[PDB]
Amino acid sequence: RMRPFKRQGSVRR
Amino acid sequence: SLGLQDFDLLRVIGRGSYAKVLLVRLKKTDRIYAMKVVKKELVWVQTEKHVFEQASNHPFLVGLHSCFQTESRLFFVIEYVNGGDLMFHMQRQRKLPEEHARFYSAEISLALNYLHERGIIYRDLKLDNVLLDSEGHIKLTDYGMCKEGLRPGDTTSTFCGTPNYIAPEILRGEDYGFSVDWWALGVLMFEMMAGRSPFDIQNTEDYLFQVILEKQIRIPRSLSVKAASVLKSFLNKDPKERLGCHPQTGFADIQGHPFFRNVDWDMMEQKQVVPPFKPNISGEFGLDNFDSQFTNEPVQLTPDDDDIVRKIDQSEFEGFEYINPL
Ligand SMILES: Nc1ncnc2c1ncn2[C@@H]1O[C@H](COP(=O)(O)OP(=O)(O)O)[C@@H](O)[C@H]1O
Ligand SMILES: [Mn+2]
Ligand SMILES: [Mn+2]
Ligand SMILES: [Mn+2]
Repeated sequence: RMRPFKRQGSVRR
Repeated sequence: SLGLQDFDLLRVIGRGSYAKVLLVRLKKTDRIYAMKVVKKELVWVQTEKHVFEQASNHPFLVGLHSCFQTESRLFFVIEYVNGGDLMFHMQRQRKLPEEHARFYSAEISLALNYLHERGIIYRDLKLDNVLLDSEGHIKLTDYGMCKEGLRPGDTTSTFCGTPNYIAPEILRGEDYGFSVDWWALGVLMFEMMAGRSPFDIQNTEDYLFQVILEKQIRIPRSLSVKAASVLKSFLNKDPKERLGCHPQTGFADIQGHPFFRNVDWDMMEQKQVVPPFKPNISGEFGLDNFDSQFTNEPVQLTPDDDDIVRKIDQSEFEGFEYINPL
């Protein structure tokens, strides 16, 4: 898919 | 304690890096909720539960109904916000007027302050984690990065958050406080009004990390002088110079800024301001306000692997069972 805003997952390290 | 046998599985409404969110119904009392399903192979637990507890007594926070667990998963029964999230309602709108962004960020600011003044650092403010209700207001969900126990003047060092929203303080390996939530609100407000992340338009995620640290935020010429100044004051790379990061005078500074002037914060806290956008609750339970990549997945739970689930140290989830007593 191609969209203006992309779903980003949170990171923890 | 409640259980999976007491809930009706309706639809899959969300997915993240830690959990799968399902639309559920308590079979006994016909009430409609959302259920955050967290697998224990990824997995805090003291913090995310206790933060859902606090959030239940606030208008702009998602509240906790009950907690229960299975051999493979952890379940969070929370409220159901049937208008979707800001991300969904931003890929359609593509860009918001400053009057609209001011409304959402003001309500977020109040919710954030309530967390800040209780010792909690949200540390994951993004489009996905803000939801629109049936009337047009907002609610904050997903407290996976939340910190707990911040007595006045404390700092933490955990590298966490969403890659686009991580504050420079974290990127510089510094200790940080609530300052990281007002940076994310800055990045969020930039997305609402400009229509694009201020960092998107060693080489792909660490490229963003250097951009976030070295690149300059370029406000488009179509924005107002008050909007420009509220972004430059929230996206200030120096936490000691940022808006809202003013010891004792933090929230007051955010309420006194030209952008957040002419705004009534006490009517806003009391849900007396009229939303600029009222969600179009279409479909069953308002499911046309959620992406079809999730509402088309089969409504079920993924089968278990007795070889993978036999490694989980279940002596860390002892007191997870919980039922909110009103
Ligand atoms: N109470 C809720 N009501 C409606 N939608 C929700 C609710 N909680 C989560 N969601 C949806 O689920 C998605 C991901 O859930 P989230 O709690 O962020 O899990 P993760 O921590 O895995 O990202 C969000 O983008 C949001 O749209
Ligand atoms: Mn989320
Ligand atoms: Mn999370
Ligand atoms: Mn309007």
